[PDB]
Amino acid sequence: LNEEFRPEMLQGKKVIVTGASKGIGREMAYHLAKMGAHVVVTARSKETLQKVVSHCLELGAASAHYIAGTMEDMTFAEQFVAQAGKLMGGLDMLILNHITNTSLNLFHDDIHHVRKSMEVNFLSYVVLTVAALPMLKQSNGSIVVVSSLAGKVAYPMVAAYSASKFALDGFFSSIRKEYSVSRVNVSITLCVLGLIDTETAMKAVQAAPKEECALEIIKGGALRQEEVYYDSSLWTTLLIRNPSRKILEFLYS
Amino acid sequence: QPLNEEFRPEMLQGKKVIVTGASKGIGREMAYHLAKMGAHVVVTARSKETLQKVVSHCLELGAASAHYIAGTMEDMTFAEQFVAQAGKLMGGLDMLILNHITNTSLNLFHDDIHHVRKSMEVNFLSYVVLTVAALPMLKQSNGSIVVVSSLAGKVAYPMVAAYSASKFALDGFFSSIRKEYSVSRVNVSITLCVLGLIDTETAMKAVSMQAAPKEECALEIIKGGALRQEEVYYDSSLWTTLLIRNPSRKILEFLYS
Amino acid sequence: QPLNEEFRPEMLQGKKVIVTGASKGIGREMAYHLAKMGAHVVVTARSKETLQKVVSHCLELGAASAHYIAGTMEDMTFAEQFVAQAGKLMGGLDMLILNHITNTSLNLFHDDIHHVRKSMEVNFLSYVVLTVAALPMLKQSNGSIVVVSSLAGKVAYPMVAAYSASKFALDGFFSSIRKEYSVSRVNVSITLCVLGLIDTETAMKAVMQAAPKEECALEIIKGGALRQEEVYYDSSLWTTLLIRNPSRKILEFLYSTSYNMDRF
Amino acid sequence: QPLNEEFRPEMLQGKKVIVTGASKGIGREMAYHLAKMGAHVVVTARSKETLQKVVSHCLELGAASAHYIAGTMEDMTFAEQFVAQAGKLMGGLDMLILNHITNTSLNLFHDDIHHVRKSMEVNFLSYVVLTVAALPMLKQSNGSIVVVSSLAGKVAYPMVAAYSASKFALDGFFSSIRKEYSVSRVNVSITLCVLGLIDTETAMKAVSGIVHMQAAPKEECALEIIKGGALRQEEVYYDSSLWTTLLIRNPSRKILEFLYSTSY
Ligand SMILES: NC(=O)c1ccc[n+]([C@@H]2O[C@H](COP(=O)([O-])OP(=O)(O)OC[C@H]3O[C@@H](n4cnc5c(N)ncnc54)[C@H](OP(=O)(O)O)[C@@H]3O)[C@@H](O)[C@H]2O)c1
Ligand SMILES: NC(=O)c1ccc[n+]([C@@H]2O[C@H](COP(=O)([O-])OP(=O)(O)OC[C@H]3O[C@@H](n4cnc5c(N)ncnc54)[C@H](OP(=O)(O)O)[C@@H]3O)[C@@H](O)[C@H]2O)c1
Ligand SMILES: NC(=O)c1ccc[n+]([C@@H]2O[C@H](COP(=O)([O-])OP(=O)(O)OC[C@H]3O[C@@H](n4cnc5c(N)ncnc54)[C@H](OP(=O)(O)O)[C@@H]3O)[C@@H](O)[C@H]2O)c1
Ligand SMILES: NC(=O)c1ccc[n+]([C@@H]2O[C@H](COP(=O)([O-])OP(=O)(O)OC[C@H]3O[C@@H](n4cnc5c(N)ncnc54)[C@H](OP(=O)(O)O)[C@@H]3O)[C@@H](O)[C@H]2O)c1
Ligand SMILES: CC(C)n1c(-c2ccc(OC(F)(F)F)cc2)nnc1C1(c2ccc(F)cc2)CC1
Ligand SMILES: CC(C)n1c(-c2ccc(OC(F)(F)F)cc2)nnc1C1(c2ccc(F)cc2)CC1
Ligand SMILES: CC(C)n1c(-c2ccc(OC(F)(F)F)cc2)nnc1C1(c2ccc(F)cc2)CC1
Ligand SMILES: CC(C)n1c(-c2ccc(OC(F)(F)F)cc2)nnc1C1(c2ccc(F)cc2)CC1
Repeated sequence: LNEEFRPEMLQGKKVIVTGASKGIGREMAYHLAKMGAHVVVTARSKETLQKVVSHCLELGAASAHYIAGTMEDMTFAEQFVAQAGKLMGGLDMLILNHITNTSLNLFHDDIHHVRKSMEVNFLSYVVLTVAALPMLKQSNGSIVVVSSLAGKVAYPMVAAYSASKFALDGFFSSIRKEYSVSRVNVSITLCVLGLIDTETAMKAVQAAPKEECALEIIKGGALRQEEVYYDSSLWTTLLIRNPSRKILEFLYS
Repeated sequence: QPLNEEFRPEMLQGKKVIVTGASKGIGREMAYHLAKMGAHVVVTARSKETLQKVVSHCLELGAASAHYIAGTMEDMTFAEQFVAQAGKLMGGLDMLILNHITNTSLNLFHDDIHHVRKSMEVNFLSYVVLTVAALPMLKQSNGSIVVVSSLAGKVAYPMVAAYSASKFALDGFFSSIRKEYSVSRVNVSITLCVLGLIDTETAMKAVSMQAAPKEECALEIIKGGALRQEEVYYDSSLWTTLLIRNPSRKILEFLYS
Repeated sequence: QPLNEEFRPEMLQGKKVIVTGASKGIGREMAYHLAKMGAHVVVTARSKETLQKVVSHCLELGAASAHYIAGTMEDMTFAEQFVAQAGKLMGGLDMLILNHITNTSLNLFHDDIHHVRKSMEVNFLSYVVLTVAALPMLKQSNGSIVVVSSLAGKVAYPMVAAYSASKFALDGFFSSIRKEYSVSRVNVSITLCVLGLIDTETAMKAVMQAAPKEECALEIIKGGALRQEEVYYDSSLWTTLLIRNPSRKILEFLYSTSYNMDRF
Repeated sequence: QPLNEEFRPEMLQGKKVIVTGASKGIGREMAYHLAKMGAHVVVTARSKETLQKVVSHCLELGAASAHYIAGTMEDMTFAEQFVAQAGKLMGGLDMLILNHITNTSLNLFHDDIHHVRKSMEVNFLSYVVLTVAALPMLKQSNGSIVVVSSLAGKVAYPMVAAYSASKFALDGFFSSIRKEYSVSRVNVSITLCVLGLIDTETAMKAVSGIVHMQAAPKEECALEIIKGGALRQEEVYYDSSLWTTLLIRNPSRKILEFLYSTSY
């Protein structure tokens, strides 16, 4: 779009946010709440989710519902979309944000962490996406994929994490192109985040604030942007872009 | 850093070397080369018939030793054991050349989670099991790991999303450890190879542009692996190859580090 | 700070404008496009004969006005006096287009230092002199300066050392002041035009896949019209994509903070 | 193509090296280093008094030989005689270090066309004259030309427009002669040095209170330059900030030159 962002773009939209119990996903739920969308939030914490929702109503959500689950269950994820699109009567925006817990750790031989990472952080995203597609095609809707610097560049202590984040990129970019000719009109937004000041991130480890981070993710999705960047450093963000890649893609088109 | 000297076919003398996806296409030609350098190879794949026909031609091209195992890298259990049996069969390891990948066709993605899944299993996880399983031998031998990849593992392209994802995943993975090794003084070479269109039998079947030949490619893979190079590009197009590098990134990494 | 909406031929109507080396090639074309949009126009070059034709034909196409002043930009006194006189004739200036260059052939460089100096004098120095003479009137109309350059003014190419040197100089000097005008809040914009091969009798008589001079010109004009920092034009979308330098914009705007200009 | 293999100080022992603007800053430091390595040296600049101190220290320090010849590079005759004289004093030449610049100061540009002419004369054209005069010797020793430039000679920057024009000017000129040497098969390396703020007296004098970036150490600066020369590299990047030094090279350019290279 040629636009500038304004809060009202979300008013009355039917939004899904995953990994919505804490951290950025919640912040996003709240932002959407403030902007009066319909929101369905998911994560494992039944009792925390209910509270996020109540808060969403007080903020002025078109409506807010929760479905508790774990994205390790591919079945749960197919059915979550089904159910969620029932509570809202459709879907404008799918925000894929959840991750499985990991640690800063040297990879010796922790294979089961790699596999899990790949299922939670990447496969569930494909599944949610697949289930969310006919309705997003309905609303000429949007898919938002939360990633990180570590999905663009190498870092140590997070091989499993990066593998999966790098994977989102490969798969959704390629999918983006696909839609960019089947003239399927769903946007796909890949968010690349630097350190954000989330409880989990801070207790695991300069940090950018989560509140503004969430909104920047929502802005990028509403503006149908291809990629969103966000980091405590401006130095950081300018650089994350990759010109050499754009040319190559267009060259090979 | 890529051990500073121009290539030499001798580097591959008595070097104990596995090649996966070594039954046909590029995988085969990588083996052949290694043989004509007097290295001990162990090739794997499925078709044991065609794999027999591969070990043979190896020896009579001067391979120190050439054995084979036949299995499916869908089988993580299998792969883990293939690396032991192989290390027992050669009494060591200097080069691990992961190169196999499941079968895919050119297609719009739309519904096939099965495929996305199979691909992440055989293209990516398998490679991570072999590696883990090869780590002790490689640690003693101060050797090399080579991961084959593609243009589609660096840039976006339609019709092959399952694929690109698996390949994008390797980079993210192996570059991540590469650096872990660096801050562990761990002495293992990690080499990722970016290959544009290569003329292989199976690859050419379902593309019906510019085809770079299998020969120089496998050669190229090895050079890089021995040469201890971080990555190795190779497309039929010089024009592309130097921007298909990614200076943008080399910075930030080295920057944050 | 480029524009906030796209280009209409009417933006030049009754705009006062100078075109240099407008006695042929891209220059002559810029002039025609301009008359054809009803701008006032002063064109210059050494040859009075040919300039006469440019001027007449220019009236034929709807030029608010059209006149010339013949001279060599080898002469800074001319350069200086030429702008005043053209400024007087029109009652102002909205856009300056620096486009002339000295004659040049393809040769390996050996010892001809005279050619290097003249290249710098005519291609680069004069442009500066003209800018100096024109800025007061340009400040007045918030107009634009357009500097016509070449790929060989961003990348290295044999057979054109002197030529290339001067074009490099142009980018160097004018990019610097552009940023300079930025923070002294001068509202004159500067557009630098990076051109591949264009099919001008001279270019062609000299030298590969020429883009048409006719279009080049309009774009040049459009570029300056739309107050863009750079215009690229070449008969190869491919090249025009390889032309930009992201790194450079990056560190320009990184180091964009290492200074305060208040002693001024 | 830089010499595949790594630098050793002895690469310079016995080598006949001219260094210009070698009475202060980087230039002095270059003389010194070369002195340590046992090189023959001929420095030059305007103030002979200070040039004498340098010549002393180089001799004490171990030069195989060391002179100065004083003079202003405003005078092309001199620049040209110099080389002849320096060649005379060493029986040939292996490396030419082009380094001097005219005194200049952080200022907005206004109407100082002279400053702009002097800069092109001193920081650019003299380099060319000196080079022309050396080529014939350098040819004989398969020697090297070393040109000292700035980041202001790769990216725009305000307050240094005349300076910047002339440094840009060097890039376009020496980068095009560089190619020319490849094709004509001339074997003299040409090394362009792209520096950030170096901690020289003058420099520090000049940017203090107006600019606040990190100055790199002039001693190390000096040696990077010689190795770059000795290794026959095309560019030497040197800044305190290893960020900077990394995104400074332009690969689009290397590409574009390559395209239009082997495909004329
Ligand atoms: N924080 C940063 O510095 C940073 C940097 C770059 C990228 N990111 C991206 O930001 C996103 C979340 O960031 P964050 O830092 O805010 O993380 P976070 O606060 O810890 O929250 C992750 C969310 O996922 C839910 N979750 C965890 N395991 C799950 C599972 N198995 N199934 C379903 N839901 C699960 C968690 O809730 P439950 O435990 O209740 O299930 C939580 O709501 C991630 O995609 C991450 O990659 C963050
Ligand atoms: N060809 C190209 O243009 C191209 C381009 C970019 C990247 N690459 C990379 O080049 C590498 C080799 O590609 P290629 O074109 O040479 O492929 P190929 O000729 O079709 O060979 C695939 C190999 O993998 C083996 N394989 C197939 N399924 C397997 C399984 N389930 N478990 C274990 N091994 C299996 C095959 O042997 P069996 O079927 O008998 O088991 C065969 O040896 C691939 O990693 C690809 O990523 C190729
Ligand atoms: N055409 C290309 O392939 C190409 C490529 C890249 C950049 N460009 C740029 O585009 C611009 C125009 O090029 P062009 O091809 O149109 O050139 P052109 O047709 O030969 O025009 C040169 C103009 O400058 C004038 N001129 C020559 N010497 C002069 C002097 N000493 N003092 C004042 N004016 C003088 C000429 O008229 P008189 O001789 O009668 O005075 C003529 O009008 C130049 O800046 C060039 O660098 C062109
Ligand atoms: N230092 C930095 O922050 C920095 C940054 C980027 C690039 N550079 C480049 O590094 C090189 C050396 O810089 P620097 O900082 O060392 O400067 P500097 O200390 O001021 O060196 C100037 C030298 O040039 C000589 N010189 C001045 N005018 C001359 C003239 N008209 N004719 C002949 N020689 C003349 C000076 O001696 P006399 O006056 O007695 O002749 C002195 O030897 C320059 O090319 C500069 O562009 C420096
Ligand atoms: C390490 C952390 C800051 N990070 C990042 C991240 C990775 C690399 C970064 O810098 C660079 F890319 F340059 F390495 C910056 C942020 N992405 N997700 C994360 C999080 C994380 C990842 C893994 C982990 F074990 C603990 C936390 C989610 C916080
Ligand atoms: C599609 C093909 C050319 N390709 C590629 C590839 C190379 C360059 C490409 O261009 C671009 F750079 F844009 F990605 C795209 C894909 N990488 N592996 C492949 C192969 C392939 C992958 C998937 C498939 F279904 C059929 C073939 C392995 C031959
Ligand atoms: C040499 C010619 C092609 N050229 C160019 C030019 C443009 C792009 C070029 O390619 C590359 F990008 F590689 F520099 C090379 C030269 N710019 N002005 C010119 C002209 C020219 C300059 C010098 C000369 F001797 C003869 C003609 C002005 C016509
Ligand atoms: C301005 C200064 C830092 N500088 C530079 C320079 C280096 C990096 C710069 O940063 C960037 F280019 F990125 F803006 C800018 C200018 N190059 N030569 C210089 C010097 C200089 C040039 C001109 C002047 F007026 C005063 C000092 C020789 C010291």
